[PDB]
Amino acid sequence: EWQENKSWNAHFTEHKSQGVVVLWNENKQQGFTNNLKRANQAFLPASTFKIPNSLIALDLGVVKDEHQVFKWDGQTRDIATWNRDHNLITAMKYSVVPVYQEFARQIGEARMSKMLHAFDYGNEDISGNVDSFWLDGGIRISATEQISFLRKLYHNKLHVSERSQRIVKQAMLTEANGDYIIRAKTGYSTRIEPKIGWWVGWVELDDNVWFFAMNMDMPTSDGLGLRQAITKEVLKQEKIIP
Amino acid sequence: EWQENKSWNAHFTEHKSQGVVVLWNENKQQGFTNNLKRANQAFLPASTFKIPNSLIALDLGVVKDEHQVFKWDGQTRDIATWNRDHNLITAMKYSVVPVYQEFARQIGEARMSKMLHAFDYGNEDISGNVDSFWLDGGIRISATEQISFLRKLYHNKLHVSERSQRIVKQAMLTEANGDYIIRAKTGYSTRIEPKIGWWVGWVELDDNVWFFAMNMDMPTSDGLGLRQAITKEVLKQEKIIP
Ligand SMILES: CCCCOC(=O)[C@@H](NC(=O)c1c(-c2ccccc2)noc1C)[C@@H]1[NH2+][C@@H](C(=O)O)C(C)(C)S1
Ligand SMILES: Cc1onc(-c2ccccc2)c1C(=O)N[C@H](C(=O)O)[C@@H]1N[C@@H](C(=O)O)C(C)(C)S1
Repeated sequence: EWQENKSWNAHFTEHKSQGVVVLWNENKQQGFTNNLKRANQAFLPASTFKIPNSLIALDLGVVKDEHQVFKWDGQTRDIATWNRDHNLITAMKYSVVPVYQEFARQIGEARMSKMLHAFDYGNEDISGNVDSFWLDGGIRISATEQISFLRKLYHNKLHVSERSQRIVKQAMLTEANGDYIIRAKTGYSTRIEPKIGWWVGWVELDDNVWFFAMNMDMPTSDGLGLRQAITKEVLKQEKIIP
Repeated sequence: EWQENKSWNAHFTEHKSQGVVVLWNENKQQGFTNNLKRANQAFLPASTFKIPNSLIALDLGVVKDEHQVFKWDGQTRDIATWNRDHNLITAMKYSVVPVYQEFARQIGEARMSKMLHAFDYGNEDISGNVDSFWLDGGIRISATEQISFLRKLYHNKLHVSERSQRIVKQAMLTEANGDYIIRAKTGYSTRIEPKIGWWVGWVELDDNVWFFAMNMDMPTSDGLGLRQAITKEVLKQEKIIP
C-alpha cells in the first residue's frame, strides 16, 4: 500500500516551494506521500551517495575504521570546513566531496559497478567520471528506491559485512534525545537541471521505525534549511515526534 | 496487495535476458510482479503511445472512423509495410510511425498536453518536438502506470467519448479463440539508453480480466519476439491461458 495525503502540500505552499515527502511505517508495512508521481521520479542523488560510497570503501579496506585521518591536500576550496583534516564521521557531517572523490578513485570503475548491482541501487548506471558520476553523470534514484535501500541497511541485509553496516549507521547519526533518534544524510544536486535538495533516513522510536525520503526544488542555497523544517512539520502532524 | 514472485525470473534467464512482467487481477484487485523496483521505473513509451494518440485523434475529429484512408506520402522508408495506404486498424497493426506523426501535427502541442493531463498519462510531459516526443523527448511511463491507464480504457472511464474508446479497443485486437481474447500494443525504444521492448494490454476470459505490462532489455532487434513469448510463459505458469 501507498496512500496519498494532499494536506501535506500546505507545508510546501507556506514557503512558496514544491516537492515530495515519503514515509514508511515498518511495523504496519505501509507507505504515505503527498505526491505518488514525484515519489517515483528518479534524480541524481548528489551527497546522499555518500551512504553507499562509505559502505563500499569500508568493505574493501580503502577506509580501515571511523578514526583513520584523511589529511587536507592543501587546495583552498570555497567551503571553509573542507580546508582541514577529516575522518569518516566529520567527512559525512560536513559533506566533504574531495575525500569521497579519493575513495571512488581507489575503489575504481569495475568494483563500484559490481557493488551497486548487488545493492539494487537506483538505475545502477555509473557512466561518467569515476569520481563525479553521482554529481553530473548517468546515475538516477527515486525517493521510494531510497527507502528500499535504507530498509536493507537498517536490517544489516546488504551484501557487505555487518561491521561496515554498523560503522556507516554510526556516521549517519544526526539527532538524539529522550523522544527519538534520527540517522540521515542531506544532498544538493546543482550541476545538472533541475536543481533539487534531498533528506533521506529514518526515525527510531521505543517500539517502531519510520523511514523517510524527501526532495524539493532548490533554485538557490537560501532555502536549504527547508529540507529538515518541512520534513519535521510532516512528522509532527502525523504525531511521530512531539 | 502487491506480491513479488521471483520464480518468473527463470523465463528471462532461459532466454539470457532481463526485464519485468506486471499482472493485475481485476476481480480480486491484486497485482503480481517478478521485480517491484523495475515495475515502478519510468521509460519512453515509444509505439505504446499509439493508444493515447489514437484516442485523442478520434475525439478531436482528426480521424473520422476506422475506415478513413491515410495515403502514403511517396517517400520510400525502411519498413516495406509503411510504403502503402493505411486506415486506423492497419496503422496500429504494422506500427506505422509516419501516419501517427501527421496525427500529432494536426492535434498540436496545446491540445496534446491538455489531454495527457486529463488522462493522468505517465509524467504528462510533452517537451521536445510535437511529432517525435514519445520517441526522443521528455515523456516517461512505468509498467504500473500503463496498467492504471489501460484499466480506465477497459471501463470507458477516460475523458473522451464512449465511441473513441470502443474504436481504439477494436484497433488493439491481437488474438482471439475459444479460450481467450488479447487486446494489446507492442513498443521498441532505441533513441535513448537503455534500449527496451514493451508489450501492454489485457486478457479477457469468460468471467475475469487480467491486465499486463512488460518491458525488457533489447540490445538488437533479434530478440523482439521474446516480448510476447516470455509474457505467454508467465500467463501459462499462472494457468490464465492453456
Ligand atoms: C571537489 C569540489 C566539488 C564541488 O561539488 C559540488 O558540486 C558542490 N556544489 C557547490 O559547491 C555548489 C553550490 C552550493 C552553494 C552553497 C552551498 C552549497 C552548495 N551551488 O552551486 C554549486 C555548483 C557540492 N555538491 C553538494 C552535494 O554533493 O550534495 C554539496 C552540498 C556537498 S556542495
Ligand atoms: C550537519 C551540520 O552540522 N554542523 C554543520 C555546520 C555548521 C557550521 C558550518 C558549517 C556546517 C552542518 C552542515 O550544515 N553540514 C552540511 C550538510 O551536510 O548538510 C554541509 N556543510 C556545509 C558547509 O560547510 O557550509 C555545506 C553547504 C558544504 S553541506
